[PDB]
This record gives sequence, C-alpha cells and structure tokens, in this order.
Amino acid sequence: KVFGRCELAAAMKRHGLDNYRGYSLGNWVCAAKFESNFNTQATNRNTDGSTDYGILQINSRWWCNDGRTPGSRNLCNIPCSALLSSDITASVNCAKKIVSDGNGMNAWVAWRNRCKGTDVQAWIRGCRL
Ligand SMILES: [Cl-]
Ligand SMILES: [Cl-]
Ligand SMILES: [Cl-]
Ligand SMILES: [Cs+]
Ligand SMILES: [Cs+]
Ligand SMILES: [Cs+]
Ligand SMILES: [Cs+]
Ligand SMILES: [Cs+]
Ligand SMILES: [Cs+]
Ligand SMILES: [Cs+]
Ligand SMILES: [Cs+]
Ligand SMILES: [Cs+]
Ligand SMILES: [Cs+]
Ligand SMILES: [Cs+]
Ligand SMILES: [Cs+]
Ligand SMILES: [Cs+]
Ligand SMILES: [Cs+]
Ligand SMILES: [Cs+]
Repeated sequence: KVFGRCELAAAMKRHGLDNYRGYSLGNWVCAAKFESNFNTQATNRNTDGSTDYGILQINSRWWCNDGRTPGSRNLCNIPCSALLSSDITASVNCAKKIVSDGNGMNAWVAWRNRCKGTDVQAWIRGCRL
C-alpha cells in the first residue's frame, strides 16, 4: 500500500511513534518518505547482500528474517515479509527497537542525511491527526 502523508502520520500516531524516544512524528514521516516514498511494499537489496523492507526499510542483517542473509539475527523476531504488510504494526514495533539501539534515528542513514536538523514539522503540516 502507498500511504498518503497525513494518512501515514495518523497511523504512526495510532501506533505510538509520535515522540517515541523523543522523535516527533515529523521525523518518522520524513524518514518514511525518503526510505520508501510511503510504499509498504518497498524492498531494496544492500551491497552486503542483506535487504531492506517496508515503509522504513528495515534490514535483514539485524532485524528481520529473510532466509537469504548469512550471519543475521532477527532481533525483531519477525519474517521480513511481515514488514511489507498494509498494516504498519510490525514495521512500527520493529522501528521502536531500532531507534532504541543506541544511535537513535541515525540508524536510518537517509534520516541523518535528509531529515535530521530540517523542518520536519512540514511533514505533518495540515494533518488532522
Ligand atoms: Cl508527500
Ligand atoms: Cl539461514
Ligand atoms: Cl536520541
Ligand atoms: Cs509515544
Ligand atoms: Cs506526542
Ligand atoms: Cs532504489
Ligand atoms: Cs540497490
Ligand atoms: Cs538499500
Ligand atoms: Cs541502504
Ligand atoms: Cs534503503
Ligand atoms: Cs536464518
Ligand atoms: Cs540468520
Ligand atoms: Cs531472534
Ligand atoms: Cs514480533
Ligand atoms: Cs546496542
Ligand atoms: Cs548500536
Ligand atoms: Cs544502518
Ligand atoms: Cs539545518
């Protein structure tokens, strides 16, 4: 599913992302935009052979199981396919773990390069919420 921005913001809010570990909802929406363009079915293979899945491009090296990533851990205890669901619960639950791992949202390189320090509130501007 391709979410609308206000639509996604609300679903993130519904699932407790808003200001989770101190990251305003704008941050999570901005990260989603640049990771997946709000597409739950997004996949992208990494140079190291792992693959990133879903709205927030969660990687199969550490977080989810895909069966083809040697050395990986499945720390979210989830098949990577569950991260492509139209329901964002699994992605959200797994992102809470990631953002708690010690480096905050810097875990998402695109966040650091494209959202960090910017006017992230624009991403939720006008949204009912
Ligand atoms: Cl947009
Ligand atoms: Cl294996
Ligand atoms: Cl932090
Ligand atoms: Cs919260
Ligand atoms: Cs909040
Ligand atoms: Cs790409
Ligand atoms: Cs790629
Ligand atoms: Cs990637
Ligand atoms: Cs990547
Ligand atoms: Cs990515
Ligand atoms: Cs495995
Ligand atoms: Cs593994
Ligand atoms: Cs595990
Ligand atoms: Cs789980
Ligand atoms: Cs850690
Ligand atoms: Cs870490
Ligand atoms: Cs990373
Ligand atoms: Cs800035």
